[PDB]
Amino acid sequence: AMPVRVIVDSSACLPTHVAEDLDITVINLHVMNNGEERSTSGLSSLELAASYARQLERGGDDGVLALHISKELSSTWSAAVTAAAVFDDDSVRVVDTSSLGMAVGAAAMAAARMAKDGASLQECYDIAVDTLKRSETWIYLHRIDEIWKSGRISTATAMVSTALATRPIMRFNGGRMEIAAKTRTQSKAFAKLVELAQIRADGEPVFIAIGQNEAREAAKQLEELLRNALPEGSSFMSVDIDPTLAVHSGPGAVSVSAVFANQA
Ligand SMILES: CCCCCCCCCCCCCCCC(=O)O
Repeated sequence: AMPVRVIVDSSACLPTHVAEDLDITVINLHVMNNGEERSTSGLSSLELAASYARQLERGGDDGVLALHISKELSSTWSAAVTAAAVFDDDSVRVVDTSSLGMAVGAAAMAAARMAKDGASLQECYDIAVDTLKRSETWIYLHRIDEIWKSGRISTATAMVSTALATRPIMRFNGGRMEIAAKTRTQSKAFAKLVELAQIRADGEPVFIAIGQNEAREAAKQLEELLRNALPEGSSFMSVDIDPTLAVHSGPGAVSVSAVFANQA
């Protein structure tokens, strides 16, 4: 048997050389630059059928695990489930992530490593699900213009962009996007983020991926802050926020994807 093959989309934010080293297939989400405005698009079921069949062929049909952006942020999952039903029962297993970014990238790396040791599809599936259940995703927005126009803030969350404050920490819970702090300076926002991750760590080492979009310096300052505050033996990785997501986060955005010892 050939190892199970792992596929994510670009929203997972895996660095290119990591995806390459671990043989994780990356499919890019769409950015349309037409006229002045940028917009984005999920993956169609047709592109996923092609992408999955190609990984099945390559892995001698011993299984594909697919990990895509949350079904509440994108039509991708819905396309993935349609493409997966085109193959024999359980050739393609679609993880229902309720997440995006390196919480998903992390689940994919754990699944790829297990696949490498000959783990079955079900077993790679379980590792991926367990990594996600123990993750959190926070985002610092340096401005709220692009998040507001994205359609991913429910009106229950904020009826008017004013309700977001000016530099909030956002968090994903149950797939959906929430305000974790109505902060107004980067300093206060970072301090609060560090606070939340620290509580959530609960004295145990954490794995952390810090994402940035045009915020290289800021992401460095935040990492430094998190190093001092998080339990000893925590590890830190840097990633670039997928340009598809950067369309909706705006410039200056910094994300923290964390995997913890325990459940929430
Ligand atoms: C931890 C990752 C960084 C956070 C990125 C900012 C918030 C992104 C909001 C969702 C946009 C999803 C666009 C996906 C493509 C699409 O379906 O059109």
